[PDB]
Amino acid sequence: FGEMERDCMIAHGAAGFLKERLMEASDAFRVHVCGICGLMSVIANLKKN
Amino acid sequence: IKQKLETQFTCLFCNHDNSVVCTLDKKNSIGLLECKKCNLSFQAPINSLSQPIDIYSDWIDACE
Amino acid sequence: LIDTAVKTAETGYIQRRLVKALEDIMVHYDGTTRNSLGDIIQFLYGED
Amino acid sequence: PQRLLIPTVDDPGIWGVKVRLGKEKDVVRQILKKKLAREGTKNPLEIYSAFQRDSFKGHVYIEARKAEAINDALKGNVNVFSNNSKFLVGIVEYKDLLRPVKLTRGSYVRVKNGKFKGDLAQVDEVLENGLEARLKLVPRLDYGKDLSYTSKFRPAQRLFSEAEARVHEIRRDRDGFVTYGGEEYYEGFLYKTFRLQNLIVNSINPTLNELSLF
Amino acid sequence: WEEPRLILDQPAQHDNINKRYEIRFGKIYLSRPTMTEADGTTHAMFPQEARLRNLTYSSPVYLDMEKSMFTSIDGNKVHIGKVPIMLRSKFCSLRTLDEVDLYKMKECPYDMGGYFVINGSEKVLIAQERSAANIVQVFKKAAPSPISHVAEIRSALEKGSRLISTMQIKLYGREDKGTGRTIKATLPYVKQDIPIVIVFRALGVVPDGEILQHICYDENDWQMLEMLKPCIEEGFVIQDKEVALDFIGRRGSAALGIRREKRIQYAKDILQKELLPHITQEEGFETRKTFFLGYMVNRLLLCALERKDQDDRDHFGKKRLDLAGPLLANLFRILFRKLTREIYRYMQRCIETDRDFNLNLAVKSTTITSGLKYSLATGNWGEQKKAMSSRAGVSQVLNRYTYSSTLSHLRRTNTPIGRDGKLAKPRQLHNTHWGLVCPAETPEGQACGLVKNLSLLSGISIGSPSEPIINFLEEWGMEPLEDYDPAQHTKSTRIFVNGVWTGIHRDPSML
Amino acid sequence: ERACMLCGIVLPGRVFMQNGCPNCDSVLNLRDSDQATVNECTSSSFEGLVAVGDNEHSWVAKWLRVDRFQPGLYAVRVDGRLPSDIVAALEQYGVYYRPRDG
Amino acid sequence: EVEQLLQFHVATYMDNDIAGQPQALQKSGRPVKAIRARLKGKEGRLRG
RNA sequence: CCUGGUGUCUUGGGUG
DNA sequence: GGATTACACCCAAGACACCAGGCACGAG
DNA sequence: CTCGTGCCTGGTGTCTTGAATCC
Ligand SMILES: [Zn+2]
Ligand SMILES: [Zn+2]
Ligand SMILES: [Zn+2]
Repeated sequence: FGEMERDCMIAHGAAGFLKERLMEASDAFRVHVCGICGLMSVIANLKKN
Repeated sequence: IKQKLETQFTCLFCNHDNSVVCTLDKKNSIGLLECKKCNLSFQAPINSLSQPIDIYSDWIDACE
Repeated sequence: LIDTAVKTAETGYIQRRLVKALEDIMVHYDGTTRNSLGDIIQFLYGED
Repeated sequence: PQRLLIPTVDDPGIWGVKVRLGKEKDVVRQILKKKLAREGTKNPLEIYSAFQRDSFKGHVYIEARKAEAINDALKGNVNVFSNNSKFLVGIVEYKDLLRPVKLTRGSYVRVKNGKFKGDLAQVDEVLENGLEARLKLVPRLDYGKDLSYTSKFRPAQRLFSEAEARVHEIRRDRDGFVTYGGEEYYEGFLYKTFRLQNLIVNSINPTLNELSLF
Repeated sequence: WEEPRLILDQPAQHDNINKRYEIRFGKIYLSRPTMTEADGTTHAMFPQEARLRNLTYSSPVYLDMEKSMFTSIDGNKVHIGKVPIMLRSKFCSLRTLDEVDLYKMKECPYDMGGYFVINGSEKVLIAQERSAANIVQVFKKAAPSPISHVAEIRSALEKGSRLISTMQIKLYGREDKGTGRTIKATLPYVKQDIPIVIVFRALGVVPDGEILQHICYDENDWQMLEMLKPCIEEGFVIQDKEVALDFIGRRGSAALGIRREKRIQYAKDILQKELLPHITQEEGFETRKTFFLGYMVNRLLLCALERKDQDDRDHFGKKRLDLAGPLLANLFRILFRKLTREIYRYMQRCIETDRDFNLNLAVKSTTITSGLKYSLATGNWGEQKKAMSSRAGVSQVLNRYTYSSTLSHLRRTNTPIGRDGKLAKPRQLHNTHWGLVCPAETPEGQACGLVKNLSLLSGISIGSPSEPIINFLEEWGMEPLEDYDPAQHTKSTRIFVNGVWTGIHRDPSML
Repeated sequence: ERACMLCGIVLPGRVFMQNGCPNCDSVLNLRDSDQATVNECTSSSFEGLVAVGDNEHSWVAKWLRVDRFQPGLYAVRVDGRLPSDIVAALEQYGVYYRPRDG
Repeated sequence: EVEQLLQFHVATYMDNDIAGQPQALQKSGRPVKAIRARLKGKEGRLRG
């Protein structure tokens, strides 16, 4: 899904479709951030919560 | 107009490198080498085509 | 054959710069045409 | 006293010169040949000495009175960089250029060669002459299991077990001392001689595993 | 025989005893390709086995080497490597056999060869297009440049055929800009452009009147003479040979401080060799270079005077095709020097032991064998450590999809200009391609117009010695260059043999 | 190559066997020794190769205490020490051993 | 010489296209892929 | 008795 | 002095060197 | 049985000099 296909979906105004293609249908990832310093420096043990 | 140029030549006497300054006066066809360290001076004739390497060459032969 | 093969990349570069220049330009609900900074480019789209 | 031999302004100068890595000893050699060959001729090589320190890779130092002699010493030498890169050393830096510089029984060292490479060992004793040291080592043995070794295909470390050797594959020599496959094991440890140059005595860092064991 | 001897020396003081160690390379002998198993057994290798077992179809090469030992108080057939053999050539085991036995060797009689086998893969060499050597070309320069016309030549020897150096003559001064419109040249291994008159004087011809007699052969042409006017005055103060030669040496990339007593003698080498080496390199022949230099300046001004068009870079007569022969020689040359230095570096250690070296321990055949195999397998034309800057794609896997495709692939040519640089001139079908390369067959895409294919009746010159041609020209009336004067010879024709001006003849029509 | 522990000179080992040490052999007698003796007085392990061309006027030579010796190759550091029995014999000869091992 | 070499390695670790000096090379002979080169061009992190 | 990893960097030749 | 130079796709074809040290085998 | 030489494996470390237009 190259740069030129990205532009076509903008022209159609299909913003919802473009988001899904580039996330859920590919390499979607969850990260944690610190609300104070804004870095991805959070150490998250999910079973210990 | 005179040309005052710094060079990367080594003085034949004090051995300090990058301390020889060349003043080429083409209006009178007189070139001048100067040492920014030990303070010596050497004079030699220059043409219109000469460059700091031309008089510094003449200084090597004037010693030997 | 040379012309078609050469000048296709000339126009391909043209289209790429045009898209990046204009991609963020949107019609807003007041009829103005604006970019992402909210600068007004036209007070009414296409003047009509 | 060494303090009376310090250099003065009356002593020759010392220049450093950049040379091809690994070719420093060769350049020192070549300079000596040139010096000796020209002694007594009308064009002697006017250098006094030249040397190269291992700690100072890629450099040779040359002792003389005039810079021109340095250029003369190196002329045509294929191991020397042609750029006019020599540098002057200060008199106050001379002796440090010539600084020459452990191991005690009961201390630990790390082995540098063989299947025991990287292993911690106790220094048991050294040879009379002074070259190889007897080391006490946790063995890496198979009890002849697949006989009819390298450091990449060796065995895990485990104390020698003489009853296992008795069962599976051995000469008793003393209390707790066995010779097994021509190596000596005393109270479970290998005692084996290594060249001193084959052990590391400095800056050893015990590992987690070594703290657990020793 | 390009560098036929290795020489060492030590002035024994350890009763001085100069002991020169010398090694001389002699005759070359070739053997048919042989498979040597890990066993040690050998047999003749035929291609079908070589394809199947991913072997290289190559011949062992043996070289005579001779030792000699000068001592003054004051070998045999060593193996140097394997060379891949082109199938169906004279050194391939299939060249004989005859149709009956070809079928037994599993070889197809329609297979015409022309390719190599490297690790089981069939590799064909692609003809490389280059500009001719030893020819003068004049081009015009773009507007924002002080130069308006440039003459250029890349000089290359006849023996071997290999590149040496490149030389340029630039005409400065724009249209009514550039004031004094003088001419300076560019010399190999000299940092700055040197005016023409200075190099004329530096070769041994110093008074003005002789200089102009070497360039312009028409005393009436005042337009041409007016353009050489500023060149005389900007090089007037250099009035003799010695100060001319020293003016050169003070720029030629050397060290600082070689004094006038020797800086002349260093520049005399840069003039005798490297500058126009295709004419001659022996001493006492500077008359040929001075006469040739005048010809160049003459050609330069004809284009600047708009009496002759600038040269057309795409004219096919100014082009050459490097095929399998020349391409291998250039690669073999580079690798044989590499083998040579490893022998030299090995003697300096093995003679300090004062032990007779067994020769076979001082020739590592991996240098040539791995060198040729690697370059033929990847197409990277150079030493492996220098894979960039080297030319790529000279060797390619032979396309065997269909029979027609095999014929086309073996007759392909390549121009190595790039994909960088748009325009059209190297890509266009030029008029002079008629009958020499196909007007129809060219790839689509990025290579379009740069990769070409030889027409059906084309051939490529194998090369011929120029020496018999000289003998024929002098026998039928050609007059030497020392007998030539533009006042007496205001009408005779100049004669060139491989780009060097060698003589003049007054009646060319019969000749 | 080995280095003499007494004077620091660097020579091919066989030289120590053939001719003895050129600086030391008046007291060390390596010429007339066995290989065990040569190997106790000379070391295969040394560092800092020094070309001494002019012993008597070199500061480098004076620092290394080779200024009274012959021109040649010397080592800054020689590993090992002379055996105590040989040190004792040298001392009987009025020779004082100053170790060159650092 | 040793401090300048630490400066060198830290520089070509981030950018190995420094103008006016030779590139850091792998033992294979090809240039080291620095972080700057990871992000630029058609195949890098942003366009690719 | 559910989970289940096979390379990269180039170069060259091709397709629209 | 650098940076710019269409898009996507297919497939076949390749890979560190030298020196030193240690161990094993053969010959005296 | 001992010594020397050759081969293999592991560890550490580079260098003889030799495509064109624009801002
Ligand atoms: Zn935070
Ligand atoms: Zn001075
Ligand atoms: Zn001694």
